[PDB]
Amino acid sequence: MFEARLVQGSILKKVLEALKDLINEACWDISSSGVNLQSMDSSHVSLVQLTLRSEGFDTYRCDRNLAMGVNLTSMSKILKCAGNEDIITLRAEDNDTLALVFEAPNQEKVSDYEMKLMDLDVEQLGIPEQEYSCVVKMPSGEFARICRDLSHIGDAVVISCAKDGVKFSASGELGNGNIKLSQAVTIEMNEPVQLTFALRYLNFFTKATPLSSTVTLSMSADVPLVVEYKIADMGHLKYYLAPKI
Amino acid sequence: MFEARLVQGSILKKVLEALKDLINEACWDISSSGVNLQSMDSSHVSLVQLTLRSEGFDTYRCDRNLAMGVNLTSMSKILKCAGNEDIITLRAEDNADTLALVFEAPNQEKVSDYEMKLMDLDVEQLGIPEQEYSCVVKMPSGEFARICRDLSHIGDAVVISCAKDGVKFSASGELGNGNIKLSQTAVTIEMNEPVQLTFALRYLNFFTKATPLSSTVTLSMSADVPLVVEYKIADMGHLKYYLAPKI
Amino acid sequence: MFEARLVQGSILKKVLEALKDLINEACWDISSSGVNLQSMDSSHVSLVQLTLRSEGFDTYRCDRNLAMGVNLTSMSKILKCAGNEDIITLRAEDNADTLALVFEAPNQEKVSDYEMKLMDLDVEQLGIPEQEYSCVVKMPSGEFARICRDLSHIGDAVVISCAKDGVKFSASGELGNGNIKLSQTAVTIEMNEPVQLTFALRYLNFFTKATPLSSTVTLSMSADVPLVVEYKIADMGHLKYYLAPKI
Amino acid sequence: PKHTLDIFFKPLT
Amino acid sequence: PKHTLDIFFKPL
Amino acid sequence: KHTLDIFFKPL
Ligand SMILES: [Zn+2]
Ligand SMILES: [Zn+2]
Ligand SMILES: [Zn+2]
Repeated sequence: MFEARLVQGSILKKVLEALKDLINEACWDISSSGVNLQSMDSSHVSLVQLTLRSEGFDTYRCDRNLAMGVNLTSMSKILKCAGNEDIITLRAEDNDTLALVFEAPNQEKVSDYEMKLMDLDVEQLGIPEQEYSCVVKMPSGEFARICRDLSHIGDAVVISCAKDGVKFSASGELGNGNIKLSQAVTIEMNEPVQLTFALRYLNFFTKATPLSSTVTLSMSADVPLVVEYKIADMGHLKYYLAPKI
Repeated sequence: MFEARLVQGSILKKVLEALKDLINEACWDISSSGVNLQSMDSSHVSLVQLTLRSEGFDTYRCDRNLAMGVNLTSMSKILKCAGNEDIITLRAEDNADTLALVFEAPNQEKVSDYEMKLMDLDVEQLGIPEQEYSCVVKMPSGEFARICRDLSHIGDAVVISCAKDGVKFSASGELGNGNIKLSQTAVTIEMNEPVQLTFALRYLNFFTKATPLSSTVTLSMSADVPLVVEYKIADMGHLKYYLAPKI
Repeated sequence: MFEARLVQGSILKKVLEALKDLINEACWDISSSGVNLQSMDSSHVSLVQLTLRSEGFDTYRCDRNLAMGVNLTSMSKILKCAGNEDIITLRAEDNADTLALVFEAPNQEKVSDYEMKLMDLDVEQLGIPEQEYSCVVKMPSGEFARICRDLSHIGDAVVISCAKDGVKFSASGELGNGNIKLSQTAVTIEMNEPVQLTFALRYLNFFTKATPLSSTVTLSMSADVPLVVEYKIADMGHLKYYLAPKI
Repeated sequence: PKHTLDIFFKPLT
Repeated sequence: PKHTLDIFFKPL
Repeated sequence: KHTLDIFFKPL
């Protein structure tokens, strides 16, 4: 039996908007500590990992760990039917489908969506803890607009962490552009870094934006970037991007 | 001489706005008692009826019943040229082939004059008996609207059902099934017999473009008979939609 | 070199939105007294004239007169990467191969540098002989944009008429016909003798794209010569559009 | 389908 | 249509 | 070069 009642339904709405565009199907691992999801996009250039802790939920119970394979396009479709102040409970039987119950925030009206669950052949992948050479924490809106702006200019962004602060650069037919950010923005450097990334993926990641007014970027020499959005102390959405080569 | 002045002109925009989606052309029956219009959608599954009582206009004058055939798309396009805070006045001559609409801005500095061409409609007035309904549901119009937009994403048909002092709409499709249980709360349910029908969601979603007209909608239903979806207008009349059950 | 730093970067964003719709390419005439741009549209039926005086920038340096050939589509794509609050600097070396647009957040925490390839543009500046006008009309820009947008659902030409205290805009088409009458009181009319001219609305709707730069707009008309449509920019210039009567 | 409404609302000679 | 403005505004 | 396979393995 799984049952998880979340008061701020908006959270789940937005989490599902963020996933559905990067990926299409993904296995939600439900266990006693909370809800865990970790998948790559079709090309394997990007991964996302979602964590939602049990303490985030007004109620939460899980009897046997489980691993639900879900169409994320479909789930997000069902969720478009929850209002932004609705109270959403998910619910699944021991060993078939997923209830979603949406409760009117206060005035009573309840909705009951049932969706199937597809058999999915996913394998768990290991993220080897690492200390990053450069960590940037900036307002999430600002990062979204930078990826949006530079994507008008060229399809790649060169991200440069130096003493000063941090610079983003791109170029194409229109010309060249770069944007420099200095030190609410905090930079936490350790050995300057320069990397290049595909703006396409970054513009998918910034879809998590409504979840948080801040984002943190993590880089080291020749390793995948981490974009992270904290979800009001109940967890997060982490995205990883391999370096454009 | 037909002349009718409506101070709250927005009402007339929202009205055209609501008709136009369901039907392209209809005949406006004008008489001393006011404005009556009626038409089935082009595939005869549904029907819309509007009444705007002469009481409801600030000025009304009808010298002789008339019946104007109106291209509802054209008229809606002309009405968009009215400000939402304009005084709207309608006006028609002898047997004339046109309708003048006049839009006056509150201030008193801008007056817009439009002459819409009319058309020949050879339509047959349909008879609509009033009857007592098993379940009658008064609810907020936005809820109704959202319920229908929601179930639309799940399938083409909604099963409307009333049980013990409570209503429920359900639907299913590729993605799974779902239902939405409203309870008597402002939701008022008048039941004298439990009732259970299926309707085309596509039509209900046309019906709900009349939402801006009223905070309130009433759904009326009985076994085997058209669903009536009503939006009372201000203190002026109503706009009713009727919909055949799915066989 | 040329260096100009505009505190309200929103002015440039707006100027560029209102130019690129009318014209794809233009020469930006930089002198020490400010920025002058002028261009007919491709069909040579209308012309834009933009003026931005040096006093209106908090910093302004022009060491030698300059003529930059700018793809305004591309400049506007770039101006979109500027906030509305951003301070915008423009900078070119007197050999004009590139134009730099630097966008600075007020808090200075973010600075964006963009480099645009400039263009080879042979253009014969045009002479706008001195003109005095029978009828000048000052009226809210947004009111005038509504008049144009609306009449343009009715027809593709507008007759504009001054005759007494007011002015009338008329159009007519398939749906029927329509006219809009404006009287005085913030609408003003300095009418010296009546005048009546016909114009293509398609172009006026281009002009009205400048609407966000100002909350008033001025129209100037005399018998048989181009309408002048003018939007003032801050205290620091204007965007004048001109349009040739219907033959 | 069509005309399922005709059966309920007929044209009133 | 075209060039109707060419008659009021000529190269200088 | 491109994918995350090189940085993240099964297990
Ligand atoms: Zn009534
Ligand atoms: Zn029929
Ligand atoms: Zn020409």
